[PDB]
Amino acid sequence: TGYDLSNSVFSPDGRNFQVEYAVKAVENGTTSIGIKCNDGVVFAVEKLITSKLLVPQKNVKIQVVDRHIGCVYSGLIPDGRHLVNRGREEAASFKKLYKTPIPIPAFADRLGQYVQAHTLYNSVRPFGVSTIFGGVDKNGAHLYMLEPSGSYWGYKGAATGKGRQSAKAELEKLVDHHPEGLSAREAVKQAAKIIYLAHEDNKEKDFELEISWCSLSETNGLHKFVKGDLLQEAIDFAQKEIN
Amino acid sequence: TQQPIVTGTSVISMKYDNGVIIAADNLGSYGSLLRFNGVERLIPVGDNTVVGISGDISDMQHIERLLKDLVTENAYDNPLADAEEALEPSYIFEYLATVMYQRRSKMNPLWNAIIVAGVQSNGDQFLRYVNLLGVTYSSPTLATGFGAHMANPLLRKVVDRESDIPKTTVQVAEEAIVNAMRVLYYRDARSSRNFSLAIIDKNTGLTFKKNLQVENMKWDFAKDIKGYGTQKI
Repeated sequence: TGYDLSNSVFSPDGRNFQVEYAVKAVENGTTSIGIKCNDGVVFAVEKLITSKLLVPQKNVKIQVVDRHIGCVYSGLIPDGRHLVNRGREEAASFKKLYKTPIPIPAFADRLGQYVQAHTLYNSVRPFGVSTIFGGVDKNGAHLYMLEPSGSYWGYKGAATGKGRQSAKAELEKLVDHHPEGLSAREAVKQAAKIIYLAHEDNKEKDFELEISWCSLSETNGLHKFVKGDLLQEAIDFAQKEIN
Repeated sequence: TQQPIVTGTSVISMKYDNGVIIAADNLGSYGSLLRFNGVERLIPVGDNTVVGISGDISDMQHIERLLKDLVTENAYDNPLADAEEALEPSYIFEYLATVMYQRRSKMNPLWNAIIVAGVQSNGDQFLRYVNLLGVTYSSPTLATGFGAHMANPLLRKVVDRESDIPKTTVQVAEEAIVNAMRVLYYRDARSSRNFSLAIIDKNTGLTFKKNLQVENMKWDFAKDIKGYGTQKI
């Protein structure tokens, strides 16, 4: 024993226990999801209202990379911000050299290789976040989810944090019941419902819903936050489905 | 240290009662060769600012990318990026002025003269110049290159001091700019007939006009000019 005390050490299993411990920080965080739709992607997150003293709509969690990529994460919030800052530098150097905005699969590997590098040495700690991200590029819509190990795949729907099992079940129903696909406006409504349903795992404190989206038709392939009437319409739809 | 290769000539501008106007022709010269005839030298930043650039075109394209990247960066973690925390003309200018002076101080300048025209949050007109040396100044009219020598005299007849700005309408100001562009086409050997013009108004916003031409030209008196003194036919 002692194999779990230092990052980058293989245990006799062939496991890196420090990475598995980082996953526990992710499992402890609030719920966040992603839904791939017909011509884009939708992101949503659970924000716990710790106190009445929190200013509504101000502590924004979802982050934009370049102008076409959205990023959301569960776990240690500062570690997520560090990863997005790097993502922004990677997207900038890609656009500087190659002119075109970074494709989503290209961007996914840039984050993936950087997270993976923080499992190679004992002088650094792994990332304590799982990050759901994506957007629209020349080849269409793409949704990804990236783990503390550096592992990532493409997704039809993605979920992480404390309510992930609840969310994953709901996402699996949408995939079965909509093989031809889901619209962007539908995906916003469904994203609200899934966060509300996933809130049963964090049910002590009340919460605030936050949604964003990239869609070729609805946002010209740019990342935007869902605000005002369209946000309230999604909240009302979510409130109706739980009752 | 370098030398400019592909170049753009005059950028001209002025304040009027409710905003600012700026203009520049669509040419990229290669010395005396009038090489590129479709070059846009007015570059808008948001809906409140237009940066007009003369001098080296390779350095202009670099600056264009810096400004494009500045908008991207301002949007990051900024819920008020299209409202109270949007980029202002004054912010865009100071950034460019910092870069210009830093580059001259490393003996590797961006070989340009730049005019930032826009309208601020409070409705105030913004118009300020910066060049390859980092020299900056503001005035009710501003112009680069040949425009300094020929356009400013004409534009100063409309707005000679600060107190003339409220008295000047957008029609009068645009007329003065269009005439100045004609005078430059008569007299600047590295100019073109085709140009772009931009109006930034506090009420009506950003109006960007492409593919304008110098018109109502006087050449008829040329038929009566013969020889260089004694020749009668």
